[PDB]
Amino acid sequence: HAGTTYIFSKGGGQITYKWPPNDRPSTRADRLAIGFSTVQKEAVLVRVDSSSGLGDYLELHIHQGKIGVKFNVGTDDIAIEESNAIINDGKYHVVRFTRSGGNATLQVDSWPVIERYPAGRQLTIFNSQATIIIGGKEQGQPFQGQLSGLYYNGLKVLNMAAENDANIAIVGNVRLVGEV
Repeated sequence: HAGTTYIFSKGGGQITYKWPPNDRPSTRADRLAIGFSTVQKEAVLVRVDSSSGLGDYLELHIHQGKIGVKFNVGTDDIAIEESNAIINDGKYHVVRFTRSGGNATLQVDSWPVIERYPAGRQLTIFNSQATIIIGGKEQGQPFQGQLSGLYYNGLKVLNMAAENDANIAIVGNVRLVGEV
């Protein structure tokens, strides 16, 4: 757990980043990386939502102990997961996700990179990204454990929450881990 770390405990918590109203980005490619440790079978770690009216979203989650990402940029819901192993063993792991149009890439630690190409052709842009929600409380599947080194398209969100950014709001059972 390098860099800034936060712990989510009994009851769940949430760190929310809101882009200012006239600065919501639209992207053709996305980069998401985060460090975590948990023993949960089910939970939503990170979710990026487009503004109201659009269905675009991106969600990093754990289902039956397996870490995966599901996104939608206008066409179908695309899912990619590292279902080989399990990652809810209480140990520290790193997950990297990449998106190029409707194609994706996912890699846990140093295991084999997983490449997913939807058979059905898809739209290409993650339009009007409005919020980055960390903790899964709002999605109804609170994360319990540690998250650190969150990187989303150039934004080091956890550092921003620790550097007390104006566009960040922290709520619930979430604590900033002090440091060495």
